[PDB]
Amino acid sequence: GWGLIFYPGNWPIIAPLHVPVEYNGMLMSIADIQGYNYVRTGTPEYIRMVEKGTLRTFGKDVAPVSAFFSAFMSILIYFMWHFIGRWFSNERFLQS
Amino acid sequence: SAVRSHAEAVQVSRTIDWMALFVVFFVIVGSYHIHAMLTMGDWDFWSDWKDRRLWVTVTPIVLVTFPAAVQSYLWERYRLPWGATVCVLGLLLGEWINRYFNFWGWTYFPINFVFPASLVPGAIILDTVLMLSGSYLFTAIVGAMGWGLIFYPGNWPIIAPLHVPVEYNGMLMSIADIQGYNYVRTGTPEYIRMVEKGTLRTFGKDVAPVSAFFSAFMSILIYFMWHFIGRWFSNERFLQS
Amino acid sequence: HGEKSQAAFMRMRTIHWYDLSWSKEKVKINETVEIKGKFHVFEGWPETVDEPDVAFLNVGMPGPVFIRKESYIGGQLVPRSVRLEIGKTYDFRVVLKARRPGDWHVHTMMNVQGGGPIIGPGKWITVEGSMSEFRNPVTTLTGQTVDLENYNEGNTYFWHAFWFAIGVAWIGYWSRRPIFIPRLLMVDAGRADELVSATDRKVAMGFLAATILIVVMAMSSANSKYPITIPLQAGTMRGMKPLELPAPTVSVKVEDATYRVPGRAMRMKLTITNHGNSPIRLGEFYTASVRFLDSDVYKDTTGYPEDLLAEDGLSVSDNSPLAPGETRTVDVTASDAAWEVYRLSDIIYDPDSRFAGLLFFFDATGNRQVVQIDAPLIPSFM
Amino acid sequence: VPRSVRLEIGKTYDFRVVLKARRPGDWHVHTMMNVQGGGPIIGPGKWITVEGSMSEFRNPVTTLTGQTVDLENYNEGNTYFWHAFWFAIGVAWIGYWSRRPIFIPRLLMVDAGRADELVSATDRKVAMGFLAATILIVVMAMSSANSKYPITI
Amino acid sequence: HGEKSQAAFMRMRTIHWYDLSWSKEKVKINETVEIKGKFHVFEGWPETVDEPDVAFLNVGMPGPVFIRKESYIGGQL
Amino acid sequence: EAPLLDKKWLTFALAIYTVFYLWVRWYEGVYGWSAGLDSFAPEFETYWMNFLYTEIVLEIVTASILWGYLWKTRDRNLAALTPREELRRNFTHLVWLVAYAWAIYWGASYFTEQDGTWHQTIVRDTDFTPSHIIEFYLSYPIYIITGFAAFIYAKTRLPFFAKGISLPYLVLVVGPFMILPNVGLNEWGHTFWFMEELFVAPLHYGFVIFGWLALAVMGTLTQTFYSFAQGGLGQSLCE
Ligand SMILES: CCCCCCC/C=C/CCCCCCCC(=O)OC[C@H](COP(=O)(O)OCCN)OC(=O)CCCCCCCCCCCCCCC
Ligand SMILES: CCCCCCC/C=C/CCCCCCCC(=O)OC[C@H](COP(=O)(O)OCCN)OC(=O)CCCCCCCCCCCCCCC
Ligand SMILES: CCCCCCC/C=C/CCCCCCCC(=O)OC[C@H](COP(=O)(O)OCCN)OC(=O)CCCCCCCCCCCCCCC
Ligand SMILES: CCCCCCC/C=C\CCCCCCCC(=O)OC[C@H](COP(=O)(O)OCCN)OC(=O)CCCCCCCCCCCCCCC
Ligand SMILES: CCCCCCC/C=C\CCCCCCCC(=O)OC[C@H](COP(=O)(O)OCCN)OC(=O)CCCCCCCCCCCCCCC
Ligand SMILES: CCCCCCC/C=C\CCCCCCCC(=O)OC[C@H](COP(=O)(O)OCCN)OC(=O)CCCCCCCCCCCCCCC
Ligand SMILES: CCCCCCC/C=C\CCCCCCCC(=O)OC[C@H](COP(=O)(O)OCCN)OC(=O)CCCCCCCCCCCCCCC
Ligand SMILES: CCCCCCC/C=C\CCCCCCCC(=O)OC[C@H](COP(=O)(O)OCCN)OC(=O)CCCCCCCCCCCCCCC
Ligand SMILES: CCCCCCC/C=C\CCCCCCCC(=O)OC[C@H](COP(=O)(O)OCCN)OC(=O)CCCCCCCCCCCCCCC
Ligand SMILES: CCCCCCC/C=C\CCCCCCCC(=O)OC[C@H](COP(=O)(O)OCCN)OC(=O)CCCCCCCCCCCCCCC
Ligand SMILES: CCCCCCC/C=C\CCCCCCCC(=O)OC[C@H](COP(=O)(O)OCCN)OC(=O)CCCCCCCCCCCCCCC
Ligand SMILES: CCCCCCC/C=C\CCCCCCCC(=O)OC[C@H](COP(=O)(O)OCCN)OC(=O)CCCCCCCCCCCCCCC
Ligand SMILES: CCCCCCC/C=C\CCCCCCCC(=O)OC[C@H](COP(=O)(O)OCCN)OC(=O)CCCCCCCCCCCCCCC
Ligand SMILES: [Cu+2]
Ligand SMILES: [Cu+2]
Ligand SMILES: [Cu+2]
Ligand SMILES: [Cu+2]
Ligand SMILES: [Cu+2]
Repeated sequence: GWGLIFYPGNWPIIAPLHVPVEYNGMLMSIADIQGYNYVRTGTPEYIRMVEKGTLRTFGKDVAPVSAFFSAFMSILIYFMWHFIGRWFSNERFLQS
Repeated sequence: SAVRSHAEAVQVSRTIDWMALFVVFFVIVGSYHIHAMLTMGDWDFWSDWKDRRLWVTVTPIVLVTFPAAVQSYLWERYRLPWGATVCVLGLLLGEWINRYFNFWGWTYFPINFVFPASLVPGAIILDTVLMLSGSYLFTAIVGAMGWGLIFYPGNWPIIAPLHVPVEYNGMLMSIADIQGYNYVRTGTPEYIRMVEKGTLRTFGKDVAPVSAFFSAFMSILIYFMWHFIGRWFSNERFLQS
Repeated sequence: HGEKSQAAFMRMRTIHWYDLSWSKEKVKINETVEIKGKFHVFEGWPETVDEPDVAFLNVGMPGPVFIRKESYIGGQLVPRSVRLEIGKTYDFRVVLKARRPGDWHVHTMMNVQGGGPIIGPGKWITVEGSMSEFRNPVTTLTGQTVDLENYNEGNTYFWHAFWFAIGVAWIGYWSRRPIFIPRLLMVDAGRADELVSATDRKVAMGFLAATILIVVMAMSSANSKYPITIPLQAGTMRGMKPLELPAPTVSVKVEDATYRVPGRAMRMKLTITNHGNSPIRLGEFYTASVRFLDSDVYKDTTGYPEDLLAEDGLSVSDNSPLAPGETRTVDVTASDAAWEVYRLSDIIYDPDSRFAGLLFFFDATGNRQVVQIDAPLIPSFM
Repeated sequence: VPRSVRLEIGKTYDFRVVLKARRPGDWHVHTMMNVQGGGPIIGPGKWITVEGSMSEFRNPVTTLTGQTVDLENYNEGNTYFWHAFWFAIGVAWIGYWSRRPIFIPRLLMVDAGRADELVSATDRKVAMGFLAATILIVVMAMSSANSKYPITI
Repeated sequence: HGEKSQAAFMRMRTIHWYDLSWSKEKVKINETVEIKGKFHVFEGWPETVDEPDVAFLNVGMPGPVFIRKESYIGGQL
Repeated sequence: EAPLLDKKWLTFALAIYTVFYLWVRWYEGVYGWSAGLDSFAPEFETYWMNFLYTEIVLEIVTASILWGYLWKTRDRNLAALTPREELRRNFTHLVWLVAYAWAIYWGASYFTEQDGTWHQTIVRDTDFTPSHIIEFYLSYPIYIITGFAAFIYAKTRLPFFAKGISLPYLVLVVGPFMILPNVGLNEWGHTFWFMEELFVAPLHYGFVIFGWLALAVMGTLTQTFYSFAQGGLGQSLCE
């Protein structure tokens, strides 16, 4: 649930930022125009790890596949960090 | 009492033996087959992937995993020395069933192009070494050396007729190479095959022995680790939450 | 099959397959079909696809319904992966041999390492006959002619059955006794040493020695039977000869390119300059395997897959002879159900709304010039 | 060139950059080429003076849907509202349990073996209601956002 | 020494060394010997060898029996 | 005085899986070519998406009904269980384990390599290929249901397994279940990470890892044997 609910929970916030715009002859997003206009001198455009399309990308399945992969890895990480915290909760005393 | 006589107890024990053999065999088939295919199945599917460098190196190292654990359980608890043999037999049975009924029965790939690799001699060597020595360290070292080294000589009688040179359309080709060329794998282009292509540091006819010895050493390491992995997997623990 | 689900811009911006021919539409078993054509590598190669430094020419079909007898790139046989350069055009030829009967959709494809599949136009081919009649004769350098359908099958069966039987015998030797419960109780009780006898040790020694000796003898016999063997032949073949084509005496600039999102068409404003070659006229726009043609200027006679051929899908505001030198700005409209059927309208889901394609110009004498266009594609919603 | 580009070694390129003044003051402005796997390549810097007030800056953008917006304040209120709403929900969830003794008595009760007495049926019903309300609110908010903005890229 | 054991096709398909000259055949200690020639890079470079984007001109000998006073590729040290 | 081992139940456990999966293979052969190749076509819809929906609904209903029935009819008082009835229940649990092993073979071994074959002969177009529909969404849920049912029966009928949650049984039963969520990684592996149809790619190591958990069966087996022997069978057999 934690993996799956992340994107639907944030969609009401980022939805108005994905309205298409014809900016200087090129199709742009409102978030894309925000990144373009407000210059990040230390953060060029090539650094952003965003989807750019693959020849193995299928018919409108990017977000659900990402959500399910995130949920599975969340299961794994929760299982490991439960025991990590169990170790962190030890009440031990040392003599040296 | 549960049983009324000693003969009834013996018969019940024999029935349990058969049923538990079925359960162990087919659970091993499922798990070992999924592990084996998703670790080394591209070399095992096609005859033109059976090279001297990558196939010989990779296959025994990844396939020595389950026999180590199953031996560590069976020999320790029942003195049954057939763990490696049963693992290899189950993997071979599953692979052959898939090749005959799916690779050939569905997509009509010729059987001589899609056949698995022989693995019984290595399992036999491992099992006999474990039974005769009785110690897991000596078994690990010597049996894994034998398991790594015997893989390619055991399979050579099968793949030897497929390496006869042919002058195909002006280019030198192998029979396995022509098999891969003619029978089109739409989802498996030619560049994917991890086969030896020659290096400037490749020496005078030492590819296969070097690959075999490297595979034997890594087989020693993997057997040593998976023995303890199986020892953990054999724990009889109960949880309260 | 498999292209409709690929991103529209990736299909538009990778490889363009132009004039193609199929020798036959219906073939019998063991008969050969030849597919020839040209493919152009787009200059604006997508960044998520690796450059075609390692590329393989492949045939897309649901299996070995055909066997690829040979494949040539630029007149050179290409059984291995090859290296292609961005922005160059190459001839390709593929000769296939019919193996299984039925109707098969056959495509020419370029598999690119670090990129994935690039499928070209697919054609329906009918194979009539029986699969039992298919033969694959190959003559070796040792003077032996073999049939690849059944060659070495019996040897593989024999060896696998032999080793499986040996393993089964090894298991069954121990399986004649109580297996699980009594042995477990004896081991727990400390009587493990009673579960293995001297005869069992001798049997294990014999099994090990026999296995090693049989492996050695089998290797020696195989070496004697086949004293001449070579390793698997692999590698990437460089130095592919590209086409040296006439540069287009025609210059085309894309002012604007738009598509209605509901939409089954695409519209573009183009400025065209004729640099000689007599009065010319646009006859065809090729986008992603889809060819929009202007019936009055050009007609296909190559049996181009009809699902991808729009005989009157090109509407040019003014398609009159463009006198050499004339610079006319025209509004072209490419319309066809293939736009929606081949999911080219799904460019609305693409993280890159830019298109690329080919324009074909014909003069009075019929000479053809190919112009390459690329632009961003703007969706229209109002 | 709103995106990253590919440059060839040994070639010369014209470049043009049009900037719009936003904040007053004296600013040293440089043209630079950020290169992936290389780092920054800064060019000559020039001092430019901007006079006025930052409150006068406007960034109008016209969308393909026929709407003209100002990028300085667009979608600000929606983000504030949603973040405050979810933060308030989390605070309420914590404060429902925070009305009782928190750390020491509960720890002693758990150590004593009376953990089952620390959660009642009403608490279970409240947790079920919280979970159901969270899921339903997320679904309804996604549906409403889709209805409000049916065209997205 | 070390070429006979290298794959024949790798030796055939990498670099070709054409007209070469050695200034002297017998030298004394502290005397200099010049080896000049031309080398051509084969167009069909093998795929298992990386492209010579980073290449070093070296002298093959059983050790510092000589010292490489200088080396020039195209007249440039 | 019913026989200790019910041969009819074991025969049914083998035969139902055998017949159902043979029919599934026949369906794959008949409709995997005419309709399964193209995913954006109506015949593909009516012949595979309907199959997927029906199999998902039936799997959910069957799992719910079977698990609820097994948990509802649990033996409230296991102290009065006679040794003969305990041995009969042990044999029934062994039949359940046989069914679980058969389902595991059908799912993890047969259809997984069939999926490998399918991916090596065609170009992948969707996540819901007929091979994916049969393998990920039919056989895996079936063996998950069988394993959960076997675990519940062992916990609710055998006093040996009723004293707590068996760790080896839990690992053997839940471990392979994690293969089903891991399919998402597989999809994320093929659509974004790896552009090639390579079966040895790391994106499949998840499967592999959870396959290792099936080895827990050995530990479970040991417990089963003790559950068979603590009732007096071991004492009579040792004589
Ligand atoms: C967050 C990283 C965890 C670090 C590992 C956990 C600490 C080590 C545990 C095992 C050995 C010590 C015994 C039990 C622990 C607690 C501990 O150190 O107790 C004192 C013992 C001596 O006590 P004793 O009565 O004689 O018997 C052993 C106690 N179980 O010291 C030792 O055994 C050796 C020194 C302890 C280790 C150093 C302190 C660890 C704290 C982190 C160091 C900083 C690194 C992080 C910075 C980013
Ligand atoms: C195959 C992967 C192995 C997973 C790791 C082994 C399990 C964990 C062991 C240590 C903590 C638990 C105690 C001993 C085990 C067995 C176990 O979980 O016993 C119950 C205990 C409570 O028992 P206790 O009498 O109070 O004392 C502890 C028992 N030694 O639970 C716990 O301690 C916490 C929950 C157990 C962990 C979850 C189940 C693990 C099964 C795998 C989960 C699925 C992941 C794989 C899917 C692909
Ligand atoms: C109760 C039986 C004992 C328990 C073990 C199960 C053994 C059962 C075997 C069934 C044999 C009949 C198969 C023919 C189907 C008979 C069948 O279904 O035929 C139709 C399809 C073909 O349909 P199509 O595709 O539309 O046709 C066009 C292209 N052929 O063929 C097949 O399905 C045949 C190939 C696959 C058959 C499966 C293999 C047999 C299963 C073995 C299971 C492993 C058991 C291990 C035991 C050691
Ligand atoms: C579980 C309780 C039942 C409730 C329903 C469950 C979820 C919904 C539908 C089930 C039917 C399956 C088909 C999906 C609708 C199918 C669906 O709606 O797909 C939408 C898009 C496809 O977009 P498009 O091509 O433009 O559309 C045309 C498709 N021919 O795909 C996706 O979103 C991909 C699916 C999401 C990735 C998850 C795949 C599952 C992986 C297995 C692990 C996860 C499962 C958890 C195990 C416990
Ligand atoms: C798997 C377990 C079954 C229950 C969950 C249902 C499974 C299917 C989808 C949920 C994953 C998140 C949505 C993305 C899917 C994958 C999916 O369907 O993605 C398409 C769009 C995203 O597309 P885009 O290109 O970004 O454009 C925006 C258009 N909305 O999301 C959706 O359509 C959302 C689908 C469902 C949203 C409701 C989420 C509620 C369910 C998850 C919580 C479950 C926790 C249960 C508690 C016990
Ligand atoms: C990403 C993968 C999941 C994360 C891994 C952790 C998940 C759960 C279990 C795995 C390891 C932790 C279990 C605790 C050890 C197991 C544990 O709980 O204690 C072992 C003993 C306890 O100390 P002791 O009393 O002195 O020794 C006598 C036995 N009681 O540790 C030691 O002896 C020293 C080693 C302990 C190191 C554990 C540190 C935990 C890791 C913190 C690092 C951050 C997390 C990294 C993962 C990203
Ligand atoms: C051990 C009991 C004694 C029995 C003999 C042992 C094995 C055979 C010969 C021993 C003599 C050594 C020279 C080999 C014949 C040497 C030999 O036959 O080499 C064949 C090829 C060479 O082919 P070529 O150049 O065309 O031939 C001309 C060579 N000038 O090399 C190889 O196959 C390479 C050797 C195989 C790689 C293993 C090297 C050893 C690494 C050490 C670890 C393994 C040792 C285990 C430690 C316990
Ligand atoms: C190292 C321990 C000593 C005992 C083993 C002998 C060591 C040397 C070689 C064996 C490794 C496999 C063969 C490849 C070598 C390395 C080697 O010699 O490779 C050359 C050819 C392979 O060349 P190719 O290009 O593929 O062409 C085929 C020509 N045969 O193999 C051989 O000549 C085979 C050599 C020996 C085969 C007999 C194997 C039996 C020994 C191994 C089992 C030992 C287990 C003992 C049990 C306790
Ligand atoms: C590739 C490298 C070789 C593989 C590694 C394994 C080889 C042998 C030993 C190394 C680790 C396992 C030894 C057992 C731990 C050591 C072990 O056997 O038990 C430690 C305890 C046992 O549980 P307990 O009774 O509750 O704790 C009190 C102490 N008895 O585990 C724990 O407490 C939890 C952690 C146990 C995790 C071990 C899982 C084994 C790994 C399975 C994964 C698959 C294999 C991965 C390797 C590829
Ligand atoms: C697929 C083909 C299948 C091959 C089947 C091979 C047969 C396998 C096992 C036979 C088990 C007989 C065990 C008898 C002990 C039964 C046994 O132990 O009898 C007491 C004898 C007494 O013999 P003795 O005379 O007093 O002392 C020895 C010298 N006289 O002890 C023993 O130690 C007898 C040892 C005999 C072991 C024979 C096993 C050898 C099997 C090798 C098979 C080769 C593979 C096939 C080659 C093509
Ligand atoms: C930012 C906005 C903040 C939202 C604040 C929401 C309020 C949160 C919690 C209220 C706690 C009341 C607990 C009363 C139990 C107090 C309680 O337990 O009372 C005994 C009742 C007896 O009821 P009964 O009639 O005998 O049996 C049920 C049918 N008649 O038991 C219960 O089980 C009562 C359960 C009531 C639980 C209500 C909690 C629901 C809260 C959902 C909030 C939705 C979020 C906002 C939507 C926009
Ligand atoms: C005709 C073939 C042979 C007979 C068929 C019965 C099975 C074969 C042999 C053993 C019994 C033979 C005599 C039985 C006579 C009568 C009969 O059919 O008995 C079997 C069960 C009764 O189970 P029982 O009370 O434990 O007692 C069995 C011992 N005789 O019948 C039922 O009606 C089923 C019991 C209720 C549980 C239903 C399970 C949930 C069903 C929903 C679907 C589940 C999921 C589906 C998959 C996704
Ligand atoms: C916990 C699970 C970990 C995995 C362990 C099981 C094996 C699984 C995968 C790797 C098997 C090799 C075949 C590739 C399939 C796994 C796979 O798909 O590998 C792809 C690469 C080739 O493509 P690529 O573009 O290079 O992609 C890199 C992704 N790994 O294969 C390779 O093998 C090359 C990658 C480098 C890894 C070399 C193999 C390991 C060499 C030995 C060191 C490791 C320790 C060994 C033990 C001593
Ligand atoms: Cu097709
Ligand atoms: Cu082009
Ligand atoms: Cu020399
Ligand atoms: Cu040269
Ligand atoms: Cu996969």
